Amino acid sequence: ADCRALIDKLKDEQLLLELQWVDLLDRFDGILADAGQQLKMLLLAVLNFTALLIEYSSIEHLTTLLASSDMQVVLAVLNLLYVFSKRSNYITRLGSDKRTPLLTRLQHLAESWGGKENGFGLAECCRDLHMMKYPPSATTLHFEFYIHIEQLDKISESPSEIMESLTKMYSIPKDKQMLLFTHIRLAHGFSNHRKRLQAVQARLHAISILVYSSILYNGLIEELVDVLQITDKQLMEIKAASLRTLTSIVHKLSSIIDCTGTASYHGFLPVLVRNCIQAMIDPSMDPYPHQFATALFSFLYHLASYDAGGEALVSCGMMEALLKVIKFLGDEQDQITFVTRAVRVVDLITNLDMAAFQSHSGLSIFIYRLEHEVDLCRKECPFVIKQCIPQRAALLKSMLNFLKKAIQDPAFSDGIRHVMDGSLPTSLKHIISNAEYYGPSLFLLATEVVTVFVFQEPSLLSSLQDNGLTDVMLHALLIKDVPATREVLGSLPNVFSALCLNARGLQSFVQCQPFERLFKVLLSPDYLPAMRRRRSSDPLGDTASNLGSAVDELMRHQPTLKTDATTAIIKLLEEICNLGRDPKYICQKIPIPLMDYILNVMKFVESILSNNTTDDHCQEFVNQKGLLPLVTILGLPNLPIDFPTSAACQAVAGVCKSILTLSHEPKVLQEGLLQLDSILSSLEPLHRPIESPGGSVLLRELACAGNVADATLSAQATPLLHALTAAHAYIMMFVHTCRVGQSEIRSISVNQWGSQLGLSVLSKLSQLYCSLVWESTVLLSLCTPNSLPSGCEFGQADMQKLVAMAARIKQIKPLLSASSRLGRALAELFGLLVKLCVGPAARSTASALTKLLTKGLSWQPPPYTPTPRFRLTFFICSVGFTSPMLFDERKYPYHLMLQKFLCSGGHNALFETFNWALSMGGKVPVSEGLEHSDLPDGTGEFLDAWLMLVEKMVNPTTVLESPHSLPAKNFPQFSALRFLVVTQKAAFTCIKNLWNRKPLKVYGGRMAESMLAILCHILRGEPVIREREQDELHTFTDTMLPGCFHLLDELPDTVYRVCDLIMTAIKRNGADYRDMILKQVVNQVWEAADVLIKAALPLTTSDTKTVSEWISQMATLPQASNLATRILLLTLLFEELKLPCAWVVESSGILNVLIKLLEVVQPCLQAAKEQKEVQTPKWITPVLLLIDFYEKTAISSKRRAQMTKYLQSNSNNWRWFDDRSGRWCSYSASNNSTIDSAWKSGETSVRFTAGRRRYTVQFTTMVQVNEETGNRRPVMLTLLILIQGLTEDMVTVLIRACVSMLGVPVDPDTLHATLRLCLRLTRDHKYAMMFAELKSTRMILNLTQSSGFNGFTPLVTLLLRHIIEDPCTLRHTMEKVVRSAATSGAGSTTSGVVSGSLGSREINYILRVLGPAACRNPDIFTEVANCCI
Amino acid sequence: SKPLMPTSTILRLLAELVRSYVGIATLIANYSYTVGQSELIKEDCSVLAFVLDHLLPHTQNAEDKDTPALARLFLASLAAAGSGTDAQVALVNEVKAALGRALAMAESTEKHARLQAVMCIISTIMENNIIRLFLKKGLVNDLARVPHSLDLSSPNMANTVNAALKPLETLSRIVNQ
Repeated sequence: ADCRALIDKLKDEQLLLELQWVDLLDRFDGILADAGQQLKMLLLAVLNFTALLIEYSSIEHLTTLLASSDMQVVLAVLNLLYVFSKRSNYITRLGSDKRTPLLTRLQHLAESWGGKENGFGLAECCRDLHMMKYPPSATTLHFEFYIHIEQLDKISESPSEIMESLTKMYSIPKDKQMLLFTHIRLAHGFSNHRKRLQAVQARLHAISILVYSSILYNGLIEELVDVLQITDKQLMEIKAASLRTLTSIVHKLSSIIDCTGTASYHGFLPVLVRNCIQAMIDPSMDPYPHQFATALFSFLYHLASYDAGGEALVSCGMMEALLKVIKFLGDEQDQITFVTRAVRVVDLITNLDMAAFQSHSGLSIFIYRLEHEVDLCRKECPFVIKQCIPQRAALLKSMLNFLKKAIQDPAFSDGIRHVMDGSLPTSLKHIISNAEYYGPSLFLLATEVVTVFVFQEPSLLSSLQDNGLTDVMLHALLIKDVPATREVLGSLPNVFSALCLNARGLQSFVQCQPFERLFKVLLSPDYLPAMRRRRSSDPLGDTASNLGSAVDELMRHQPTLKTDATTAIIKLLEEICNLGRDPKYICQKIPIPLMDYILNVMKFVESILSNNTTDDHCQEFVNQKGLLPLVTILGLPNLPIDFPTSAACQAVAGVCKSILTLSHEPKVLQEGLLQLDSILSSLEPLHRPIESPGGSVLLRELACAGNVADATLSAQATPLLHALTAAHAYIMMFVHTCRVGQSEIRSISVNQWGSQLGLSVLSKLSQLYCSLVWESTVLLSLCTPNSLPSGCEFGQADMQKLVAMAARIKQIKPLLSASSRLGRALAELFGLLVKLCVGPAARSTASALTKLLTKGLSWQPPPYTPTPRFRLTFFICSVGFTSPMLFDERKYPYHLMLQKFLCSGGHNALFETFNWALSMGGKVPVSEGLEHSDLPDGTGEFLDAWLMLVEKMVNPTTVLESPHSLPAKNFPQFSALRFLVVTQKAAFTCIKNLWNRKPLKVYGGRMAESMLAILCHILRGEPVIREREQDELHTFTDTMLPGCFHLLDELPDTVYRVCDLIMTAIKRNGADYRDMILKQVVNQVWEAADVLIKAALPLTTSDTKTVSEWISQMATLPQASNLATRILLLTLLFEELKLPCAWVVESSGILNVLIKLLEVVQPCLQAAKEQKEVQTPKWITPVLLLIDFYEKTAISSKRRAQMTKYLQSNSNNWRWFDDRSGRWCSYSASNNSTIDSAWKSGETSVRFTAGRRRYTVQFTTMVQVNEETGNRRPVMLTLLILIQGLTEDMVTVLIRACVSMLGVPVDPDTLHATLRLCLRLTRDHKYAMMFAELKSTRMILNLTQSSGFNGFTPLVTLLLRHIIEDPCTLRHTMEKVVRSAATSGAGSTTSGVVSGSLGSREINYILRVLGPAACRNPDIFTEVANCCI
Repeated sequence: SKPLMPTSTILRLLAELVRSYVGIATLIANYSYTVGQSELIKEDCSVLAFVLDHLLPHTQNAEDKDTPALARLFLASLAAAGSGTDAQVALVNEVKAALGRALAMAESTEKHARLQAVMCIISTIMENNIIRLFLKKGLVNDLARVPHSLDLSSPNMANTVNAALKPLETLSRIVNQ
């Protein structure tokens, strides 16, 4: 527009800017970066125009431009920064790279001169005063950080070079010579009037900027008001600066008011305002400058915006002068702008007083001015239903906002009837009739003024009908094009809510087919910019949703309209079908924006149908056949391939779900199933293979599509790909309607899927699923770079038509994605259908779904396959698919599905796929397959998935305990017990066929871990299932250890599952088997350790390198790989079997061997630290952890033994603590016997019921929790294989080894284990002393973050405390602890009330709190508690 | 490569061993460094003196970020721990000496950081035997003399005077209430 013309004109430049964006602002920023380093006037013109551009990269230059000798540019830069800070927070948000240098230059300009009290008042700075009535210190420099200059005249030349000469003559503080330059240029200025006025003006600007973003003082307001009083009249720019400063200072207000005098009619500011107004009105009296008058009316606006100022403007009666303005002012652009300013002030004032406005007939003045401005537009645009100058449009806008506000305000409710018998409707009639001459927001204000009036006085709608304003609105909002903007669209239904209000209005509204016109908006590209989401953070279709909710509110007010609204909705859908059906349109991301239409229409329909949740619109819509046009939108030929994943398809699905969940109507599903069955019946050629050496049908339909540049964009070029992506959209709708928790909607869904049509669809979907897994895996086999296929022309014949590799890949990728995304949606659908089926027709739905599972597991390719990998990749996803369908999240099965999966098949096929995968089709037996060299590449990945499924299938703790059980009752009754019998029997043989063979390259440790989990479940289960072949599991548990240790050599991480298998074999078998296991593990450790003891004999003869080889030999010998798992296994076994394994570790003496090994590796590690190439033997942490738990166990066994020695084993009274009464009340005898028996078993928790309340005891904490409330209460037991533990000569060797491993920073986890062991050992001060005498606190302080771990500082603090706590200091600290805990009724995690006096103070509970102190040292704790309690 | 026990952690550790064990605070109070024992040591000086002078003051360049908060914790613990008068008296005497030392220091941001950090430690300590000692040693009068030992034009001077007013207000209140 004319801005662009001005740009081209400019690109004499300064002459054009004197007459008056990116590259013009860039040339300006250029000369800014140039000038600050026939020029100055160019800079000044650039600024004077740019200070208009910002008002509708330079900054770092402008800051330097303040360093000017000619103040004109300083003023102009400041004026620009004021325009900025005035309008937007652009300089406030900036970073401190230059915001502070700027604001500091501004501060040095702004800072005070001493005011009146020192003779530097602004009034005196503006009056001449002869230059001899100012303080003699004015023409004087006094700059300190020391410079003082008596007078500046004997060197009046070159003030910038004066400052630079001071730079050379003195070392001025760096980056603050600016305060010198501003002082020096001031002292040059003050000699003369213009330069003093320019300093005043610069200071006033700088103030104002510093407040829009120490400067302010008591005299500043008074000075400014005296600047405003000065009547030499050559100061109006300084008066305008003073007003703009007062404005900034509003953002002291009572002082501003007291000085200016606004609280009374006579007063300087009110009189000045009235003289300005009178000079503006009457032509004879010359007019006050535009800038000054604008500063006056901006000050009045900002003052009115605050209650104290609006109340002052009441008090002085400015409404009378401002209504004088709005009545008598002329038509010229500046006068219009003063009128709109006066209007906005009369608005602010009427937001707190009406009486003045009403008494001054202000509503008649406003209406007359609206008539006059509309009459001046009437000359330009006389049309009325039977461009506007921006300033006049802003006047009209502010004045219509006032009239709307007044209508919504009392003090007009008496009399507002006489608004619409004025001229007003004749001028609204013109704005409404000319929404293209007048702006759309002005046309909006006009229709909203009518709407708000009709809602205040619905009676006078008859008058508005009699004069045809409503009949003009209808024509302007229906028949003439609606202006395409959010606010207009959002309001049309509220307008119609008014115009319908008289019944005559309703008749007239429905006469002219309103919704055929109103809804055309949703299918029109002209209104898509109105429909686009604003701010990119409001919803998709937010504006069509608002529009729909407004049409809902409209026709819930006016029910007669419901039928025509839903008829026009259905015509929208039928037209979207037209736009999607015929070939001539093509969806753009002839192009038509169909997907945006479908999103906008669906948010509209959703709002209408679902707004009130009264199911009157859903019923009307469904009974008028709208569900056919709705559900057809999914199948539209010319919709894109990426439609089904789009928000428009999710919108259609959401409208279907809304109709289903509101109306409870099956018809949405019935129609979706009819159309899906129609689409599935079209693509049966996808099911039929090539029947020759051939690849994908999708690639033989693509390649044979001639040479069309994009076949996939045409529904005739690629019919199967577009039927795929229609079926996909329907399937995503069935997903959305299955994701429903109303049992009723679940029931009618299941009744539909169980139908003859439901099962016809579900059969065709199952055959489609297997076809799409085939096609997707073939296509990926063809996009693979001639690696997967066996050098065969399997699908090459069609890639030769298609086509140097990418040219073929990028044509297939739409096929691969269209087929893989559909498969995933089918799988999601079948999972949801299983969920709905489980929780009569459900039984047929489940039947068809288990027939799909059987089909997938027994599927065999066509006999033209080049490699078994296509079958192994089919089987892996069939298995990964059958898992979600047989088992829930949390791994519990669905017993209906397990029943049908067993009887129909898929169990025999599941295990046949294992046999097939190992035997390779019978080529090799299964027992030799796994270890065969030529086993297919994906046979480990299949077996990982198969084993992960069978682990779920075998587990009795989920298969018997599943929430999803069938009920108890013609049909064969299911037993999960016989299911587990047959499943464990079938799985065991296959695992046999994998038990000991060497593992696969990838997926061998996951295979092993799931295989061990299967064995665990079988071994635990046969004890429980024989309750309701045993010798095979017997002989297995006998011979399994050779395989377990093979797994520990190959795949160490399985050791946790090998421990769990060994523990279940032990709990099946006797101690005679526990001993055999533990002694065999210990013999493995023994020989592996003694060979490492022989691996570290000092290397005297040098035959081996003795440096790199020996240091890394300790860590890399095979023996050193074995120990890291043989020890770790033994430790896990120890943790379960606490005392048998302790007694074996004692009686074998292995602990001496491990201590000797820890000692003997220290020379090796030390030499490695001296090589600076330490590489820690991983076996050290198992050994330290084993020793740790050996001495943990022995401590504890002695304590438990002497606890047993003090208890009668019969009817040990357990008691629960009543904090309220303070009583250790006994349990019932049955509870006591249960708790005691289960404590004696060493169970962590015991369950019992009292009063039907559920109690549980936790012996970790000795707490009874009430299971209903979660209330935790303390409990006690009422009192009335000896593991020697580590001997002194072992502990001494361990302490030295742990200190040496701290010296050489072995590893984080190894330091953690060695410090844990030191922490247990040093609790005896003798060993704490040993640990501190070996200089370990220096090593600990020297440790680097490379040798640190999460627990380091806690653990080190405890160790240092163990060194500090000698018998006496520990005694004194225990005294402190006992006294503190006994004196203060400490709280606990046992609901012991804080500062209680019964519960918090019982000896039997306090001793439980002090338990950590008793463990720290029991002897000292006795001595202290006897002496201090 | 950074140390795993930074001086911050060592300070928190010592604060804990003071708060638990009576003798540790007295041992720390009497322990003193020796010339050329470390790069930072110029002459025989107490650990409390080093914590007050080199570790407690905020400085703009990190070595460990939170050394000052934990030297403040350490000195707080060494106060709260009753330890008769062995620990509290040496703490107070050393704070008085470090105050006089920093006031005699040449005008520098080093002077203002030392001073402000000592005011912060007197304020944290003060938040009753410590107050008895501060009165007997005339610490309040040495705080009041603070501006005599400032250049009153310094850009730091108001912040260091505010800091010195903070314990003066609390102490004058606790006395005269």
